[PDB]
Amino acid sequence: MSKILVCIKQVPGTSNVEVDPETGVLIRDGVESKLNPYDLFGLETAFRLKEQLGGTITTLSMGPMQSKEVLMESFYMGADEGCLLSDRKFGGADVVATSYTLAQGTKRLGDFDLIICGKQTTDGDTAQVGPEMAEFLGIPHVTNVIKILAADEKGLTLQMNMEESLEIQRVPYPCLITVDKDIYTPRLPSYKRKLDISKNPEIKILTLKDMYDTNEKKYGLSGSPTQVERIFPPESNVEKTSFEGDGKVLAKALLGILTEKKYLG
Amino acid sequence: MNYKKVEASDIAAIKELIPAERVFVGTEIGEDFSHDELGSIHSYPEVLIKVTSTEEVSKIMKYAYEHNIPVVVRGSGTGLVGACVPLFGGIMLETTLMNNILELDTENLTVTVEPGVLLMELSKFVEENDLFYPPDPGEKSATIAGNISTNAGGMRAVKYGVTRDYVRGLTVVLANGEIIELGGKIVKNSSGYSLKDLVIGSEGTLCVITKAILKLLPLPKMTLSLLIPFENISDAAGIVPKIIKSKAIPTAIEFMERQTILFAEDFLGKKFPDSSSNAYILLTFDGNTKEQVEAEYETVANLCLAEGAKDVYIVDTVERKDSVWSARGAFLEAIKASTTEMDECDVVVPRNRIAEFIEFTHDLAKEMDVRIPSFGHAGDGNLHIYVCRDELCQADWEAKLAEAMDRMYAKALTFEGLVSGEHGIGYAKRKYLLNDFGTEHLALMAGIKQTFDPKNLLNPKKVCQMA
Amino acid sequence: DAAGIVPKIIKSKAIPTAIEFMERQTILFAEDFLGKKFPDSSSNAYILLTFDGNTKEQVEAEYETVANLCLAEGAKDVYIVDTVERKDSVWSARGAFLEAIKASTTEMDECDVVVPRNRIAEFIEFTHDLAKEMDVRIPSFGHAGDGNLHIYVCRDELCQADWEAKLAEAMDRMYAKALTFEGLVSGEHGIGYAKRKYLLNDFGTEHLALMAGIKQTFDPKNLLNPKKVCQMA
Amino acid sequence: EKVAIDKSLYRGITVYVDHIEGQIHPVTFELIGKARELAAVIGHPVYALLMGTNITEKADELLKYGVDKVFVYDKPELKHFVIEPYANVLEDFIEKVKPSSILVGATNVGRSLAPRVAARYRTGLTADCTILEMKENTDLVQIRPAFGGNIMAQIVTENTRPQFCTVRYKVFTAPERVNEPWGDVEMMDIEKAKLVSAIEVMEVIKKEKGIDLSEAETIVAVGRGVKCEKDLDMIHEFAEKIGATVACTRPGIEAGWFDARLQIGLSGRTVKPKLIIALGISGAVQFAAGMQNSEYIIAINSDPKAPIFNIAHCGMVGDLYEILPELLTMIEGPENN
Ligand SMILES: Cc1cc2nc3c(=O)[nH]c(=O)nc-3n(C[C@H](O)[C@H](O)[C@H](O)COP(=O)(O)OP(=O)(O)OC[C@H]3O[C@@H](n4cnc5c(N)ncnc54)[C@H](O)[C@@H]3O)c2cc1C
Ligand SMILES: Cc1cc2nc3c(=O)[nH]c(=O)nc-3n(C[C@H](O)[C@H](O)[C@H](O)COP(=O)(O)OP(=O)(O)OC[C@H]3O[C@@H](n4cnc5c(N)ncnc54)[C@H](O)[C@@H]3O)c2cc1C
Ligand SMILES: Cc1cc2nc3c(=O)[nH]c(=O)nc-3n(C[C@H](O)[C@H](O)[C@H](O)COP(=O)(O)OP(=O)(O)OC[C@H]3O[C@@H](n4cnc5c(N)ncnc54)[C@H](O)[C@@H]3O)c2cc1C
Ligand SMILES: [Fe+3]
Repeated sequence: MSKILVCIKQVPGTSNVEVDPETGVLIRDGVESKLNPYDLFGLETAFRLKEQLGGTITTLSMGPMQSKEVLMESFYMGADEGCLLSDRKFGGADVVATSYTLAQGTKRLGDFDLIICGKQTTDGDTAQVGPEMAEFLGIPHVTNVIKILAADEKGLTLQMNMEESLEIQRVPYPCLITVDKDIYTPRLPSYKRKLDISKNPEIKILTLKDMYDTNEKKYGLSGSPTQVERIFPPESNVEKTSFEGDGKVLAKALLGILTEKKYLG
Repeated sequence: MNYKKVEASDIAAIKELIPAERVFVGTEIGEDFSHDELGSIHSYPEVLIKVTSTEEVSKIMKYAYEHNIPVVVRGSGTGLVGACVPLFGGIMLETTLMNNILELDTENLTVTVEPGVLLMELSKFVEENDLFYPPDPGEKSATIAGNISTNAGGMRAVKYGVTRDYVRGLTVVLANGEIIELGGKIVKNSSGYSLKDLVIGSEGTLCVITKAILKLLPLPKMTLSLLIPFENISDAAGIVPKIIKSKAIPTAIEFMERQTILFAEDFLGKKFPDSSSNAYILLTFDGNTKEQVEAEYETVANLCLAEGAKDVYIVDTVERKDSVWSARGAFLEAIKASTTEMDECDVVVPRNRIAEFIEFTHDLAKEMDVRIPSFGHAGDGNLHIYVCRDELCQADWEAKLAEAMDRMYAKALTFEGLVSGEHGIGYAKRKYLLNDFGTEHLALMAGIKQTFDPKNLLNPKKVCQMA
Repeated sequence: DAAGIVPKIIKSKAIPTAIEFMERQTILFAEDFLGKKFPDSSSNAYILLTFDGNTKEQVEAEYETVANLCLAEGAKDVYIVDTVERKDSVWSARGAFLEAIKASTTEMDECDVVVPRNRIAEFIEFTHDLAKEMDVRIPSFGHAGDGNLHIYVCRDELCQADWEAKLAEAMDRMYAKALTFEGLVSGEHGIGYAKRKYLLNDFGTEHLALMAGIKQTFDPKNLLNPKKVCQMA
Repeated sequence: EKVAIDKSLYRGITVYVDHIEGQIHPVTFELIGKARELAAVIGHPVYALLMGTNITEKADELLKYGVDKVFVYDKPELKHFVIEPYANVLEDFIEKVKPSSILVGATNVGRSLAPRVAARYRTGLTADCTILEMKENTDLVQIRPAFGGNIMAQIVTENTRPQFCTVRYKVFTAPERVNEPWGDVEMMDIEKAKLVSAIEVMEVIKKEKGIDLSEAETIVAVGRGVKCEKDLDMIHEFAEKIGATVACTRPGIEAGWFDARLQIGLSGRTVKPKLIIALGISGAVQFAAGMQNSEYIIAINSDPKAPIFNIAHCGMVGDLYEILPELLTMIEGPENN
């Protein structure tokens, strides 16, 4: 409603990734980086709410100065203004330090009625920056939203899914939401909006000097409780096994395989 | 005429030439070999032979020429006009066991393939070697020699052309068993009559292709698509001469109206990214660097916005490309899921007459109360048009299908177009070829089949035969 | 070395408009005919490319790709031919190869065999061994991008009985060698009346019976241009 | 340099019990057998946290798996999962008991509740881990897939306690039930100001829609080997034993037995499930092009020369009409004797 924040991230353009056995760093093929497809559902969810409520949409990103391209890309889809969080002291962060500097950049940008994070990224896959960010803001949060039933000017009626149920909740403003895959079809970036000025917005960059808590122990690698020790390809093996001898000689072998894979059938 | 039925003495003489595990007789034929994707005609062959070599084909054609038995060659059974159906039920040669890619010449940029290499496994093989086979028919499980015999073309024909432009050489077997090499690994050819260009498009009525040499291109790295909404199909088809004359040639130019897109949304379950418009133009640019692809689409996008396009949408991401091209790729299956049965028309018109023919099928659909969805390629004039049965009874459907097909093939005759641009004539479109071309034009075609096949054994009553 | 760079040029995705090979002995004919020297003839073989485009930066990305590729694969130099006067200094030499060969001989007879592109250099070196053995002059050029070779046998000062014996032997051995190389008789000029015997040597009698039966379909009374191409081969 | 913590203060490994109004998710029992394995390396006890409204009689079910203490919060505001009463209780539980590690499931409740409390303590949390290794200096070593499963990552949390980790379902096995249960339940309490929430739940509706084929990770596919349409009732009861979506080949569409959105192949859906069971399907190139990237392919076919066995990870040669009803009697056998 009115003020809406969308947290978007720049990811590798493809996830087909392998590591060199003794570099320790990712063998990324190139750098044709993109906005992640899970945040396109978060941008599209904001666009349907802006067409119903008439407010504004702010995009927020944390990364290097190369991450200004996905802020311009969200502008071509229809975002009103953007904000980068580029600083050298913010790098090397885990989820706890990323969701802290995203919540510190939110308080600097003023109040928002709704923060829309995506389900997950495509490089980290942790799916937990969103719930950690709403803890630092102190706002309620609902994850895995597949449907917005009502879009009242004070709050939302949401459909949060589980593995086997559909919870229907009435959450008021201000709040964070985490939409998941295929809530809507995301609109494409318009070339007609690209030819406006370059785009009207002019991304506002923030550093550690601009935050209300300007102390680098809580940001970057210093505020990260976790760290990677090693990264390695997953060991997978294809075994072709045949089974002959009819009757329940095959049916015990099929039930022996379905119980070993915990299907219990 | 004069066709000898296959008897048990012919089974024994065939099983001396071919191993008996590749000969199928009677109840071990299978229902899949009695038809193709046309579905109207059904006819079993008496013998099904899965050949493996050129010399095995020539020994069968020597036997059938001596004993007066008709022969129908079959690939994957994919063609839509009844061309591989054995109406007289003789020998059926089946080539999907010859799926070997024989040679990849990286110096001449050619590939030598056997008949029965699928299009999905040839294009996978050459793209692992940074090469490119440009013709892309919509079904990738088709035999390469089936693409040569039907002159199969597709989406990339506006920039690259069809299968005819990439056949360098052929090894064919005539009806009497003679093995003929037609082209080669050369590039220029001016030595005699182009017999190779007669085999391309002949649909197995002249000879049996037993080897093919295909011209390859270097593979482009980058690929970007553009989605351009328009007010109607007349504005969408009219931008295509301006796009090509701006020297930024797209790889694919596809028009899609809103009614066809609503079928693909119901079939896939996902909405189209923007369907606030009635007609669309879906472009594709390719190249080797990101900057020269960006110079190509920005030329057309700055152009298209100046002649009444509502917007230009950039489709630059593998997720965005799959959101737009799986809707276009499922146009045929969405039309099939919405009806009881349908029939297919694939007229090609002049490119300035695309919009008048699409608007004609809208007036024809309202007049006859049938559903006629349509799409096609706006860069070459080929229109894929479907008459849907919906809920008509069998007597009313056969009268409404015959009237809707006759008026669409007569209108494409008035527009100076042809009967088929992709799929061929076969068995289904024979009378429309006799309406378009005269009797003197088809007497030249029938006299050429009498030269290659004087006993009329290689695929009887197809294309020109009894039009 | 000149014919071998052509697969590496095309596979670098910068497709030239024209790929011409010219040796030094053919260039020396055009220098005497035009009265002007070639801009650089310190080498024995040359590859003459041409790129086209719509902007200067698009052509510049095309030719710098191939020029970096040629210099890394054993080329002595790469010369840029960019202005109108420079193009007319190089392409008027190539455009006058046919007239310079005719001006240097009494009469000639020609050959336009197409071979596979990887067999261009073996056929050009074969005509040098054939010219040295038969003591005739065989100048040659052609298009290095498709395999068509324009080959000329000159009579020079031979007497009339010795010329028809040497022309028949030089033409028979060149059309038989292009048969061994899996090429054809003609790639440009056609068969006509002159090359009918070599078409019957390349293609079989069953191949020419299909051609003769097609002419019997279009022309049953045999009135349209008889005894040409697939007739009396 | 860095200030150090004393890890002797934080001991015990807590399994957060996941449930929906009493009925416990099976990911809880798999974590108890993993916690009893990990805490035996260090000598710590194994705890269980319980949150709900009427579930205090479900506590000794946790005691029958070897859990040392079952802390039960049984307030009436904990009926449906709202985050603020659930995160305030889990923060209150850490302030009293001080565990060393907390293992929760990878369910949508556990992927939502665990980051809210890990950010409140500014402690580490790893997502959907597959391998858990305990060090004897009380450091959990969490191995997790990343980049969509294209690489694995080794994560450690050396300073902050309690270290959180979410564990993927059906990776670890549930232990055997103990014959005598030891340990106790501990009824806990919290003030009612911590249990208020801005979010209020309207209703919890069961999912009553059939999943599309491209979203399914288990699929039973039938072919021309199934003769009549009434034999699908034997197959439809088999696919719900393992939760599979029933799909078919193109002969199944031409007979009208299935919707056209249930066809696998080039003319249908391209699928990548975790498990596909092909029943009477010869592996033709139009069908196999839509399912060859499955992670596990079981094929049941009478002809041993079928092309499905060139790609099947488990190739069973035999008739399906005698295997599957006899296997369905083997479904009731070990389960209900
Ligand atoms: C291989 C690997 C493994 C890792 N494992 C862990 C781990 O186990 N635990 C841990 O705490 N950290 C881990 N990290 C660190 C962390 O996940 C990332 O380095 C980084 O913080 C991005 O967060 P994310 O991908 O987890 O975001 P996610 O939680 O996966 O994404 C959720 C949403 O948050 C928003 N968002 C996320 N990152 C940003 C950003 N930078 N700017 C703006 N919006 C954003 C987006 O809307 C996104 O859709 C790992 C990193 C790597 C490379
Ligand atoms: C869903 C769908 C989409 C399609 N999309 C397109 C498309 O976009 N463009 C298009 O052009 N076509 C399309 N087609 C049809 C196209 O003609 C066929 O896909 C293909 O060309 C036929 O190849 P086949 O191997 O399937 O041939 P078959 O049908 O088996 O054979 C077709 C003809 O070729 C002959 N033949 C086959 N092999 C030989 C041989 N070795 N020697 C001589 N004759 C031979 C047969 O006798 C018959 O005359 C489509 C078909 C389908 C079902
Ligand atoms: C253009 C085109 C596109 C196509 N696209 C698709 C597509 O997208 N998807 C698709 O599925 N098909 C498609 N097809 C059809 C494809 O050819 C089929 O895969 C094939 O023809 C039939 O598949 P099937 O294995 O179910 O039938 P069959 O091959 O006839 O099945 C019989 C098999 O089941 C075994 N069997 C029989 N009885 C039993 C029993 N009691 N117990 C165990 N095993 C038994 C037999 O041994 C044999 O292996 C397409 C066809 C064409 C021409
Ligand atoms: Fe087409």
